[PDB]
Amino acid sequence: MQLRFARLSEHATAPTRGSARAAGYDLYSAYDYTIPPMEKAVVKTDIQIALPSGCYGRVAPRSGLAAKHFIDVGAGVIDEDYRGNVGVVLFNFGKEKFEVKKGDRIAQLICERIFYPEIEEVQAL
Amino acid sequence: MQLRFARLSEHATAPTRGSARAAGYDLYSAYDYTIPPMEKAVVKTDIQIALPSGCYGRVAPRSGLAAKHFIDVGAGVIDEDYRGNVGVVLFNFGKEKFEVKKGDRIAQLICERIFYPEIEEVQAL
Amino acid sequence: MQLRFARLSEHATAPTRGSARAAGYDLYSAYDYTIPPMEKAVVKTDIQIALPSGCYGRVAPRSGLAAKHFIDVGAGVIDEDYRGNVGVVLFNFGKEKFEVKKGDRIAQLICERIFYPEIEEVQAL
Ligand SMILES: CC(C)(CCCOCn1ccc(=O)[nH]c1=O)NS(=O)(=O)c1ccccc1
Ligand SMILES: CC(C)(CCCOCn1ccc(=O)[nH]c1=O)NS(=O)(=O)c1ccccc1
Ligand SMILES: CC(C)(CCCOCn1ccc(=O)[nH]c1=O)NS(=O)(=O)c1ccccc1
Ligand SMILES: [Mg+2]
Ligand SMILES: [Mg+2]
Ligand SMILES: [Mg+2]
Ligand SMILES: [Mg+2]
Ligand SMILES: [Mg+2]
Ligand SMILES: [Mg+2]
Repeated sequence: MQLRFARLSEHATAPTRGSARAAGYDLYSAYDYTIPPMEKAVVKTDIQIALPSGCYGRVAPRSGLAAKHFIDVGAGVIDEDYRGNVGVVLFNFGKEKFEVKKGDRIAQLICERIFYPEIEEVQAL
Repeated sequence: MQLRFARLSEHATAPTRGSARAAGYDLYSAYDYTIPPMEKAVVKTDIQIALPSGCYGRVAPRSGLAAKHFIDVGAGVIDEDYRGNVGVVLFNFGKEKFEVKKGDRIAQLICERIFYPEIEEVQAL
Repeated sequence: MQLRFARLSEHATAPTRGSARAAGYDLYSAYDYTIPPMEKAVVKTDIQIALPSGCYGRVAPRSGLAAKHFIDVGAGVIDEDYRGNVGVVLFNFGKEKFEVKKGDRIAQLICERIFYPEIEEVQAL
């Protein structure tokens, strides 16, 4: 039932959630990145996570980066069994480069509840 | 279990959902906006919402605006305890300006079920 | 319940999920498409789906197409009662054209659990 994580390097920061009813934990960059205009980057967090059973982890955008700096998050579907280093794919749609520094919050991680259905083909629904 | 909302000005339109089984309620703009090509705008609904317990409110794209006009929704994670004016971050990736008129539907609001886990750091998963 | 689907033409490919704990089933293009830089396309799968009760179907990005080729998915909210041809709205934000060949996996379908709340207006929350 808890979200567990481990730091893969000392550059990682433990994810935080200030409000008890916020949808997501903050994810912090482990490194500095410069993302030119209309360009993408995979920002490494250097953490691995073990999500609660019954959800996947969605890497979702922070609201202020989106509205103020035209930053979006691509990809974003972390499967329940993924134990690698969590990467945030950021898209910079703004006309200026966007700087990430180590320790900056750059996305949030949401435990999205889903079904894992078996699939069946039929002739017509 | 219901979704409650209040109008913050008389320009607001109550969200609607025509089908009992549609994923989202329609969100309507409270104002006119002109969003140039490759630009973004924060479109105010002038409503506040109180989402049902156990979900967050995802502001998600309308399907036709995306396929027909290349409009996408940025940000989009409204925490369950957010009581301010609901804003829709629209991105216009088309080659022509996109007009929003007051009263237009410009996104949909989905009650996405999530866990709110506690977090635990371990040395290694 | 299960996810049922039917092929609407012989060009469709049954969706697949390699891992038991992957969040989504891969969706396959039924046709070739060439998506120029900064353009979008509606890629038809020629399948119809019947999603389990209690979810909508989100068309979500494949992680590799996003990080390696700057491909994103627009629209993406398939209501639980939709019985038409599933279309994937791909956005190519890359500097080079992106080729979809028939039979290529171009998105994933996630059964995102949601509430279907009734709506109530109040004077102020
Ligand atoms: C094996 C792949 C496809 C996925 C590896 C990461 O899988 C987990 N995962 C999935 C989505 C995501 O956004 N972040 C993340 O950490 N490699 S990659 O294309 O280079 C890529 C790296 C980081 C983030 C997204 C994609
Ligand atoms: C305090 C902030 C970060 C968020 C205030 C709104 O938070 C609730 N919220 C969150 C996501 C969203 O898409 N819409 C919304 O109404 N301010 S802002 O950057 O200007 C911004 C306003 C509207 C939408 C997105 C961002
Ligand atoms: C009636 C419409 C609005 C929606 C018809 C498809 O509704 C189901 N649906 C919804 C979201 C989605 O991404 N794919 C999909 O198949 N027509 S359309 O704008 O041309 C469009 C077609 C395919 C995908 C997105 C949009
Ligand atoms: Mg170092
Ligand atoms: Mg700023
Ligand atoms: Mg997006
Ligand atoms: Mg139109
Ligand atoms: Mg969800
Ligand atoms: Mg490739």
